[PDB]
Amino acid sequence: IDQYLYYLSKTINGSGQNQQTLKFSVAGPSNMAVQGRNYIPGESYGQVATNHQSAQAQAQTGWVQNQG
Amino acid sequence: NRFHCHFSPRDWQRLINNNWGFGSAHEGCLPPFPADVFMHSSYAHSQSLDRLMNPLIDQLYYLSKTINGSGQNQQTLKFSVAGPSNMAVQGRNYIPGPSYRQQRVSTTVTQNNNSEFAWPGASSWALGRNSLMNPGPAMASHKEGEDRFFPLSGSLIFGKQGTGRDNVDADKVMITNEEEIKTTNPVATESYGQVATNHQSAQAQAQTGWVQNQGILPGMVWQDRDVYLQGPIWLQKENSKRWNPEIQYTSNYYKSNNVEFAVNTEGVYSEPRPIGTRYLTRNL
Amino acid sequence: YNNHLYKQISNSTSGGSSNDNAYFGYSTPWGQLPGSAHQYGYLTLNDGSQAVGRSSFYCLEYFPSYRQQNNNSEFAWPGASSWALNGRNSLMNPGPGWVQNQGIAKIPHTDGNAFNKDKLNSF
Amino acid sequence: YNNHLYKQISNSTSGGSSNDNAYFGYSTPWGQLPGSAHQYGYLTLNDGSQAVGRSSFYCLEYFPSYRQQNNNSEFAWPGASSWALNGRNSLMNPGPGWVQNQGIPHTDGNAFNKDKLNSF
Amino acid sequence: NRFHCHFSPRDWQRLINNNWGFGSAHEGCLPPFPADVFMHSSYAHSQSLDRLMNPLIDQLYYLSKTINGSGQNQQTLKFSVAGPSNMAVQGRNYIPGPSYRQQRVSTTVTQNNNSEFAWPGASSWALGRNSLMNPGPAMASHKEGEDRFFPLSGSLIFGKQGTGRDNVDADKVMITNEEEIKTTNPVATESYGQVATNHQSAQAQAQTGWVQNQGILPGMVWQDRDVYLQGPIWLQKENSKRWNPEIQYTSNYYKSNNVEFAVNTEGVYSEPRPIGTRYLTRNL
Amino acid sequence: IDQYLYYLSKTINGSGQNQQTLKFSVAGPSNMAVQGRNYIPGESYGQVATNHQSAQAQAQTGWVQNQG
Amino acid sequence: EVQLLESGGGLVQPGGSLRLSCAASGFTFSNYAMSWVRQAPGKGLEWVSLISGSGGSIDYADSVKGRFTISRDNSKNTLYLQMDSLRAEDTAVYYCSKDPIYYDLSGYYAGRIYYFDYWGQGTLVTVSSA
Amino acid sequence: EIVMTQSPATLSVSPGDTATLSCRASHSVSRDLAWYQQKPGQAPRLLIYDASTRATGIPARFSGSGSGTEFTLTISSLQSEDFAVYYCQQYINWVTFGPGTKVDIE
Repeated sequence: IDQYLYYLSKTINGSGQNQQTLKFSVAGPSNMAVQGRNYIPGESYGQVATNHQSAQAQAQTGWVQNQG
Repeated sequence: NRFHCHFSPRDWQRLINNNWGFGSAHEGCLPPFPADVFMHSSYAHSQSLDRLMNPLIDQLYYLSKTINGSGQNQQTLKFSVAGPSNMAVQGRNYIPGPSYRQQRVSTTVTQNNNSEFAWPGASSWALGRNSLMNPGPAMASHKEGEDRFFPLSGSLIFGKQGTGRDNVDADKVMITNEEEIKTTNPVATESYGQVATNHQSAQAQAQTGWVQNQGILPGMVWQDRDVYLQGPIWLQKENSKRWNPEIQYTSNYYKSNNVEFAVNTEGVYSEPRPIGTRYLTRNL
Repeated sequence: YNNHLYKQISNSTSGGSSNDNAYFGYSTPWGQLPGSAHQYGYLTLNDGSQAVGRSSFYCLEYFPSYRQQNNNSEFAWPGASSWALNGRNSLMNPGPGWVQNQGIAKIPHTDGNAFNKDKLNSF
Repeated sequence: YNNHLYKQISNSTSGGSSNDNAYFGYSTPWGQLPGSAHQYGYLTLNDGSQAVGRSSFYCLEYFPSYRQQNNNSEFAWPGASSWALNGRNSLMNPGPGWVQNQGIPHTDGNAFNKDKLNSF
Repeated sequence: NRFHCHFSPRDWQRLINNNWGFGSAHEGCLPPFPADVFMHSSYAHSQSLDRLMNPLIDQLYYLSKTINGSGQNQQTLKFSVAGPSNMAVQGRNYIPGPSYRQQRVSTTVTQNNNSEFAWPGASSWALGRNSLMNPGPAMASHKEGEDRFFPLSGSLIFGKQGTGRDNVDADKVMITNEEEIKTTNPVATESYGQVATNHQSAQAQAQTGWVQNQGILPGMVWQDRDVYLQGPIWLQKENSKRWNPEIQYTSNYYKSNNVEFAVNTEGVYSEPRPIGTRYLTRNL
Repeated sequence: IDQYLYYLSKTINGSGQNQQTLKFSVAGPSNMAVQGRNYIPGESYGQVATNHQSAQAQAQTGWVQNQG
Repeated sequence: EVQLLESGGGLVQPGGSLRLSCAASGFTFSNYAMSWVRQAPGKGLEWVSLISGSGGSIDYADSVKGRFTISRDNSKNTLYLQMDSLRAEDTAVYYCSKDPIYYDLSGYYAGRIYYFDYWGQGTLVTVSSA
Repeated sequence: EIVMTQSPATLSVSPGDTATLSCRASHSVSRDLAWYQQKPGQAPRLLIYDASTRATGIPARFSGSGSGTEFTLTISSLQSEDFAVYYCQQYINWVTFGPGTKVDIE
């Protein structure tokens, strides 16, 4: 069964210049990593965004070594 | 297990305007419109967490100046009173809630970086499998006065009636935002704050670093995420003394081709926009 | 106080100029209503010196670590631990690889924790 | 009726002839809710063929003298007594210097698929 | 004897949004705002009087054609069924309320006649004195789609805070319009209808004329004039089955220098705009 | 005592071409005829507007010889 | 009904700056996005700049960038345009225009503007030395 | 900077005749477009938006068509009420207008 919720599937149409786009997809048994969840757990714990993206800057992430 | 099963749009409105309060989110739920055949805090704070002070009265001291002037060997310790002239430094009993930062996307595509960062730049947690953090801890969607930015996986996204399954356009989906909870929660796309990363000395300047994720600390307070007419499920009267009129959820009076939350010419019922319940207000 | 008047006070009324210190509120003649370690006045929601439509006006007549930091440099503000809320930095005062920060008065109500028509001005 | 559907009808779905006859409403599968001397349907507020915010949608699944007027001319509609409401003329029918007129409703005075099933 | 004496703007909001119902209008009333020291159907119809019919079903016959076609000696009588295709001619049990016509004025000044017609061109009654007709019988202010026009003496005009006594500009006053009552009431600036002025014959065409004023006829139904937060004075819960959400009275979300219905920096309380009582809707 | 209701005092600033304006004034003991009144009586009964004024056409009225 | 009305535009020497304003009425001004568009005397139409809803998002055409600044006051239902450092190339009739799409707090401003729903009778601006 | 191209530079037709107006787009604009008529000494007015939908209160004799690069505006039963320059807009990327086509009457 699919969710009624969407995630951000694609941010570009392809390779080239000035390809930015926003495409969305239903999250379902096809892709289970992206589904919305009510509860989270309490190796690195995960990743978080370190900066604001823009045309100049790429999206950067960082490793969460501890969490409360 | 969705609200529009039990509530009509008018019944939902009757609830959210007059009241302060009252499992995987899969499909196959009872239809929102009865003719189809199929196969909690509800208010927005009127005050911010940092502004709870009396604006007319001074307080406690803070460190105003570490140097008398420019030059060599200018070290000094000067103190000031915290008061209305500088509100940033005052002492406070409570602090905003936890944060786990989301990447920030723009509805204007040319503002976005030209690369595929949808899964690469998203926040996630490991369980040896990576799971996207969605929607994640409750955090305000954007700063006050900002309307084009939204968190990468921070908020819920509903599709409009008729929207396809895969790679649909931005217009087709409806993205909810939770600006209302910004008064007591950190913005989803911003750092929680700054900390000191070293011990200063004469030879080394005080160094700081950003906090991308902040767990529960004693003294934090926060608002949970809002429920929507379309959202999952699992009265308190409005007592306010506020003098000026509230924000209410209403339907615009202006000629249009169709009536919102009604069927169209081909018989298809649709829900035009996401309706959450935060309209009335409370003092913080 | 205030010559028996309710008077809008704002950031710019006092000269303002700083975003972190921007405020909006009301001052009242007095000495459900809006513990800060200090005349009665209160602050409500703001954007800069302007007020957002969600702001409230009240007529009273109608009744774990977060690391904390001498070098010859100015580091009072630039070297301070702070938390940001809605684009406004706020000093952490008093407050609670290297782990700089590790997580676990009235409490805020939240989810978790000759005849004339002019009024008389002469008193 | 309507294959179990509530369907929007209006002046446009009929072709949109003229201003006096423009309307907006809903046709119901049926046969507090909205005596006209006649399937159940109803009309609501309209502006031309469009509807305004006050237009209501009801889901039934949720339960003196006024002078009146042969010449070789067409005087049926032109030469007829009428009254105007919101800029639309209506025949006075039946209804109640020369004095051509004389005066004396609730109102103040008087596999799994998420799509709905279309197979029946 | 004014509503804002007894009601705050917030309390007024609770009244008009949730409920279907609940001496020369001189100055000297208790101040709207408590700190100053000083010296009924609340709903709008969701149907219009002319539209009460079932749209899908025919009725009774009317006279469709008085001549076969172009030519001479073409006199004939044809009839047709009153039905959905032509809704203007159907038989109706009730007709709209009375009217006494007002002169029309535009808020765009250049399309107003260049002459002084305030007193000369005004409707009035005589009792050897001539009294202006103000506001007059209850009538709609304008046709749907023309908001700029207002009856010369038809509506209640309130002044803004600080408005002077004499010859103020159009932006120093507040003009109320009874838009809601149009469903059952004739437009104040339009004729009530037409009547026959003669007997037609082979030697005379059918001649009609405009009715500029109409008194009570059996079978009229009408709405009274709305009351306002400011206006003079001398509960019923909503039972509606309406599916889609109502129109409500709401405050605006945008940032502004001053909060509506509050004091400014000098301490001056003001009422930005007039508030009618009619938001919820009933069937007719 | 004045009324709190305003009436339309002036439709032109002065004599001339293109003088259109709209001015308003408190109804008061100075001008009683223009005060808003709650009740009306049951010679001609009065006058009514017979046309829409415009830039082209002047305001016209006519007498009401009978009223109900 | 919707009514867009543009205020003063005149004659300004090159390098001079003048301000334009548009008084909107008949609709909820705060909800929609407003845009200025330009038509040179013999030339066709050219979009200039847009401001949306609250005014959080502002964009300009590459022609006007850095010279022009757009702003709105929702309190007074007015749209403004501040022309700075004008050239002789910047003289045309100016139009106040309206976005069809409706904006409320529970949602985000659409990334781009759509077709122009309504228009005002444009005010003219000549930039010359005379 | 999608460049729009109005195919007839001008046009002349008699009343009662259909008139086929068309413009082209430098890149795909998919059902995002509009049509305006500007009469002399007036502001433009929306005729058609998207590819084909008629604005409120527009006569039914105006009709749009086309997707992607090439589009078409057709005026059925042309009258004398219609003398105007006609423009086409794109609301893809940053808005750009076509140069216009003047419909002249015989």
